[PDB]
Amino acid sequence: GAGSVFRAHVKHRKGAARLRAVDFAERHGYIKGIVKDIIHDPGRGAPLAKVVFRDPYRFKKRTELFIAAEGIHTGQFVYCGKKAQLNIGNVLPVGTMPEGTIVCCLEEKPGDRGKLARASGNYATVISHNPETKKTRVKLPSGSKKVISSANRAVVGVVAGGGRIDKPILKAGRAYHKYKAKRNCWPRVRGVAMNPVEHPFGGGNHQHIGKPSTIRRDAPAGRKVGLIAARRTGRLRGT
Amino acid sequence: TKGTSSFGKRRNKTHTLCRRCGSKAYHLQKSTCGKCGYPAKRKRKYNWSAKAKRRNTTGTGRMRHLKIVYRRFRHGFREGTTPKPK
RNA sequence: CGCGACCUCAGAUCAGACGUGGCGACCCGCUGAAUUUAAGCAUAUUAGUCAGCGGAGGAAAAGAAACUAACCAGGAUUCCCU
RNA sequence: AAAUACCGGCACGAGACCGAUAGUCAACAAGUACCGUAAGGGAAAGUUGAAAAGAACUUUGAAGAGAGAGUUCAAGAGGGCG
RNA sequence: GUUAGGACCCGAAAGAUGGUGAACUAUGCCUGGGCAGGGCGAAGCCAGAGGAAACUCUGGUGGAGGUCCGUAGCGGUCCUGACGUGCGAAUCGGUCGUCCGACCUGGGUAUAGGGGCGAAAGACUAAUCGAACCAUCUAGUAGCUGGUUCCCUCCAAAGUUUCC
RNA sequence: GCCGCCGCAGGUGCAGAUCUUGGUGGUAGUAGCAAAUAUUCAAACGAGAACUUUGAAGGCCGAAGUGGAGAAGGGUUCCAUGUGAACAGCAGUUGAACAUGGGUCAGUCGGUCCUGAGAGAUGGGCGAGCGCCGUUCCGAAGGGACGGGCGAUGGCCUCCGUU
RNA sequence: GGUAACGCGACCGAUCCCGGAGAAGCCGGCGGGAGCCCCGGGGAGAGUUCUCUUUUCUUUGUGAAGGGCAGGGCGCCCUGGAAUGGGUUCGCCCCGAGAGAGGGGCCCGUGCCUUGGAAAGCGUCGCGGUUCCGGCGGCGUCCGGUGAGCUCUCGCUGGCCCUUGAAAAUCCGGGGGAGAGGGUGUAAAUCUCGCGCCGGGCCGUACCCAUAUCCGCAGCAGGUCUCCAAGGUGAACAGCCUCUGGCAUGUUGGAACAAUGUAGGUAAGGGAAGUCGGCAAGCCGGAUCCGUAACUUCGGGAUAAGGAUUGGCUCUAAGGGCUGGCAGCCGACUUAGAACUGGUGCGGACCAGGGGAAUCCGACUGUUUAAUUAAAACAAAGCAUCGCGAAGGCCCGCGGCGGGUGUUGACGCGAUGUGAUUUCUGCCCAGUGCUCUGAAUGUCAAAGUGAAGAAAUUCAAUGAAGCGCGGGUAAACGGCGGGAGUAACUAUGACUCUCUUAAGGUAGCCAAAUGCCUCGUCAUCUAAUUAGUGACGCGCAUGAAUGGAUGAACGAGAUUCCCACUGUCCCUACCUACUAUCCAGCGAAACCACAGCCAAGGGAACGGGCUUGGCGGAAUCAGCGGGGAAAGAAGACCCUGUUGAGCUUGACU
RNA sequence: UGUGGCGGCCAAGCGUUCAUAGCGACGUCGCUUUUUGAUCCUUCGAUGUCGGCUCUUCCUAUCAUUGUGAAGCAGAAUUCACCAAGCGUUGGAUUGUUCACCCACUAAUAGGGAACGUGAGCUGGGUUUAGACCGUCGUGAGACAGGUUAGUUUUACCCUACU
RNA sequence: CGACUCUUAGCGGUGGAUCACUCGGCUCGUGCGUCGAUGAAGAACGCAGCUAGCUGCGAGAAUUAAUGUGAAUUGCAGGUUGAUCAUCGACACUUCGAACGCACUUGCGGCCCCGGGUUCCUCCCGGGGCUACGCCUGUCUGAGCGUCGCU
Ligand SMILES: [Mg+2]
Repeated sequence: GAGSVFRAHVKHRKGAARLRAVDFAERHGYIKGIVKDIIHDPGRGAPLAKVVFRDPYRFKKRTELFIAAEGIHTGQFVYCGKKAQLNIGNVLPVGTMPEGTIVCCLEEKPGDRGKLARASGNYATVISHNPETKKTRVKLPSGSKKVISSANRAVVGVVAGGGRIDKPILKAGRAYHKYKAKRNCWPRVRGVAMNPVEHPFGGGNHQHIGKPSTIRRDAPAGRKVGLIAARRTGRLRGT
Repeated sequence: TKGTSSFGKRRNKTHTLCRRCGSKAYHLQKSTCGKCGYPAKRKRKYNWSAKAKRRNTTGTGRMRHLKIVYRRFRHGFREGTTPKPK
């Protein structure tokens, strides 16, 4: 597959939740907005919420989409800035907060308005800070510690909607509508049952593999199917 | 079931008559003329299509300007003169 | 702030001139595959091959030397014969 | 500019070429009628009488269809009629 | 008498070049429609009885499912029935699986050929799919089959030596 | 309109090729005019009525109809008069058969206005090339307008469309 | 105007900002209002009237546009503060953040009648025009309560989603006060109130919507997108008979009733004993009442298995609204009981379950090769790991910071292996692939450096990636032996030894969709069983996520046995219809060297034709299939050609 | 006629005794195609090929029955042999089965051919198109006299022969 | 006898075989060898007294004004001082279409000038001229703490 079939179907999902534009009011000041209402957005598992601000130069009722945190209510004043206090639901730079702070919607670089760790029940943990040359080590939920230049800003708290994948799938009738809403790649067919003229692992009379599933990283398209550069396999023993 | 029961569902025509060339070659979905070419300025022609050259020739149509071009060329291109009266 | 120009770049129902495309037997510049031959076949041959794109003319191409040449020398280009 | 190429078109002439299943597929209201959703494919088809003088008049029969007359050198040429 | 050119004639199993098709089938998106009559009582809840407590039973309410018999509707297991030069280049009878949910689908649009689609059968792609239709190269190749037209007279054969 | 004779030239000699086109036979008056219950009498225009007309009787489809109306699609197939060349597998006076004519009337009915899936001009860039990517993407992107001043016009420039 | 919801008749006001309709999923239940039906009486038309019958059927009102009155919803503001807890639904929920008791008030009103409106229309009877005439005159165009009857609309409330159920044009609603208006009246501006005047361009409007107008070469049993839907029987939009509407049997008519065909039934007696094959065919069938095992994921089994009943006529008892402990008036259906009685008759025609116990596979609903296989195939609920932090994971591309994933961030994007519940997933890096690491490094292109030569040429160190080197990788492929002695009668084996690689098949299952020998040995069902179930593995060649054990309910899955019944059979026989046959009209196709009386001989080793022997004596009709090596298709089997295609690899480039 | 089967010759000898009732060691002479082999004459412009169901005639290498010989035939009974094919030679469990086994009975339950008798006469159970399962081998597309399971059967009306 | 199977002489039907006729095809050469926004090629639609197709033409529509010459056409209606035809140098030359205001549902815009309406006071109707792309030398208009002149 290349496209136009396996893509995710996005019709009722309108827009994306972006972080507020940086200025002097986020550099060396703070400003207050209100929480209008929260709603479960289609497509995304985590719900969104309307946060109404105002422009300091203009007079249009602005609004901003943020990820809804766990344990928050509507009709609440949210402060944002460098000089803001420490509470749940507050975006602030990393150089002001101390170490060991559970944050989400983190930026890998200052300017992209929030990319890292903002899915359903995910948060990156700041390990330690560095005052000289503005460095910060942040452990990602995978386990790797990334170095961030401490110019970005991030909200406080975990994302609402945690523990969604703990319960197994009840029935294929629910699964068909869920994957029909998400993306049309649910009838997963085995490559042995597939034809050998298109899929490489097909062919033969009996149902057998007969070839090593490990594959080199340097491989062209069509061949690159399977465990991609598998160091080990089987049951994970220990860590 | 691939035959007579399949001919019954076929009711919505796709090809229709074009306005430039005037042939049954206008697809409604692609909005492109199959014979000559409706969006493009040029007319679709090929050398392997030997019978398509002799279908639509210049001798088939009017040649209402071409025949008076030859009729003025056989005189020698006089420009708005008058014959001698009585 | 105010006053006059040189350069870069701007929009037309500004006056007036152009190109668009049908067709094209001949021609100019480019891309230019295999059926086949090699009793098989890959080097070679078919083969600057069909086909495709752009362009004007009654012709186009074309033209006066950083030439043939070791002869006792000739001296723009073109077609035919050996 | 000069001698070089022309299978399409504008005006003709000529032929040890063919003669209505032949010759251009098409000698006639031929790429026309017709078929395919489409790029496309693609037919059958001449010979009245020199001259229509194309049959008036009687009868059978609802009319169709016959039997006698007339024309002309001959109907031995009777409306799809060398 | 022989060779090369179409070279006594016709004939495939295939290759390349260029256009055209998702009106049948297959996957989506948008906007809409439809789907009788009955069984089972899953949850919320009331009163009574027993018990020191914890709590346990009895009698009603009530409507839940990838629910069932089953209509409309979707396809046709078996009888290899009728027909089998058919009404029909794939129809009909007995006969079923399913029928509030992985249900069928009316219109517009996206996906086209060493490519697309595909709950995966080289399955389907306009009566054609182990690589769609039409035209050109193409009169492609054929140590191979099929045929190849007047008379009279004279002469008069071999199924082998060697090689690839 | 044609034949012989002297030289020359050929698209010059047929029995086949599951040869090509066209024509005609045995077959053969054979097989056949059987998916879904049902018709029977009186008169009639007409030469002519198992099939057409009216009058009577007996039934079927049983509201999920053998009913009335729509969309796609068909394009005069709707009606009147006359006709008897061909069709309705016999049949026909009849019929969607042939020829002459009529027949569709909107301020209030739908399209027309807009967007959805999607397509697409164009800044820009690429491409020898017909052309390609993209729908904001590197752009000199509002040709619109409330009010104030100044010269001028139409109606005593008064007030408005004015410029 | 009022404390107020809000109303009346116009009752200003820019830029800009905000909000609403637009504009929103499905299902269950309840209530109200209409339409179509049901009934009693009264009217206008007809049929029955040998007999009775206050009998049978057709029919009985009102649009758009303005207003009032019913009737609903009220999450709308006040007087007041409730637990000994109250109002209240079919169900529930609410309540000192304000229940019940009381007053007002807006929203929809399609139900009532008023203007429209009886003038029109529907009938009955008569008067003309012989006719042309929205002709003419009298009468009716009713009186009422109901109903889980069918349909439509509105309102209330709850449940379902790991799925949240669309955008655009349009309008007014709200703050907002820079401006336009004026000096006491005939004021100015302002008018969304009632009016008055003129127009609203263009395109199409006929017919069918189907066994004769759409497509299928056609009057083609096929496909075929939607609306409207009477009475009884009955739970039913199921089946049957009748109302409105339509119809004259679908490419033909008459005659008799042969065989053999097609569709149905009836069949004395046995009842799968015929046949691979209860295949086909047949029996049971609904409702009420009693009652129900093994195993179990306790939900299913289950309608388990099983039994009794199924008429007519005529009675009794039980359950409600209105008015003034209490009496009267209106009453719509269900259930229970009893006697008489019908030729044991009753779900009298239609509808209309086959079960019980075993084996194997797959959980199952679902997709499926248009047109031979619907299944053990696929989708599959669960589990296991691989890569990746936007300077990248994957795919596409000829190209432009190319596009998709991405409107996306490890609970994410792709890729696999297996795949309901419950236990395990062992050992082994021998080999092939995957990953990590480096100058301690055999090997090592191009280019650069240095040296010799008059120069093209020659030599030397350096020599990138990768190979080799060291480790892990068996939810990667895969693999997991053979020979001898031996324990107190013997048979047989514990145990011990040797060869050898990576340890040499761990535990389970099993002559299996898996054992050649083999119909392997034992109990079983039967007169008999190459059949099935239960056993031991010793297994040509079983084996533990290429999977194994187990598995409640189910599969248009594959087999075994018993009840149930049947012309499957014993063993054939009979009836109807459609057929076939003859007559009127019309009227093919296939095949064709030529024709079809035989036996023996030979042949290209099986002839109708040649030879020798038998024979053959007009012409047609209904059957039959023995032959015409009956028609079909240059065999769908095999081989060859120096003939072509697809898959696949470490063949070659 | 390599294989199966049958009939004669000499008669080591068994048969208590005794070659020839019943037979037979050693060789040995002929036969056939309901079988397995070899051969390659015609058929690759095709003769629809496995078994099971119904169907008829023909042959004798005779199982019984009719009529006679021959014993180690007291009687029944056993067979050895002739004339001799006129008339007879079942049912069921399993296997797809040809073949083979068992039970009950009778008179025998003897053996065969007809282009491997036999589809415009039936049946597809297994082979014998592709779909899947398990086991082995091949690194790999695939192969397994090793299995499992479901898998489209057209037409006589022409001539002869029969009635 | 009749009827049926075969052969021969004469005649009738289907067929158009042989021969003949050809305003028709095939080849070669000669001189010339040109379209168009001043709207080309192509397609659709209308135009005749009775007019289906071809041909001819474009609302001036089977064709005009004019020249040489001189009494037509036919199945029928009608008239030398120019009917028939040949010539054409002048004009007309519809809609789509390189098609040029946008789409291509023929629906929607914008500017200017005239006639009803009026008595410019504006709505409605009719007619005409206009309205695409990139580019060139003359005019137009404003951008640039790049330059610097002057206050
Ligand atoms: Mg038996």
